[PDB]
Amino acid sequence: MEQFNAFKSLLKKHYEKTIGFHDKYIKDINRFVFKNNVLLILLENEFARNSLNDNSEIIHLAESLYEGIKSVNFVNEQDFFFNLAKLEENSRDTLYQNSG
Repeated sequence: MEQFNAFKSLLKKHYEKTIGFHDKYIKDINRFVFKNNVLLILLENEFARNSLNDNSEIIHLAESLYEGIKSVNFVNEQDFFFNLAKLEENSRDTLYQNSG
């Protein structure tokens, strides 16, 4: 819900000047997930990924929306896929209700 808007908008303040970069790759993706103290985000561009991982620390800000992020990383559509593929046969086996 507001989460993405919270963590993401947080970046804005950070990259409130690195426009060109945005208009470059980060543009407007749509593949990112959280569910292991870690966060993964789509990023095939070799360069964009080079620099980003060379010195980014997306935790330096994302450590406000959550208790305390552990880290952040970006990869390619294929690699990223391997991250969610890890899950075996089981998955959302949890069964709750908005009225416990």
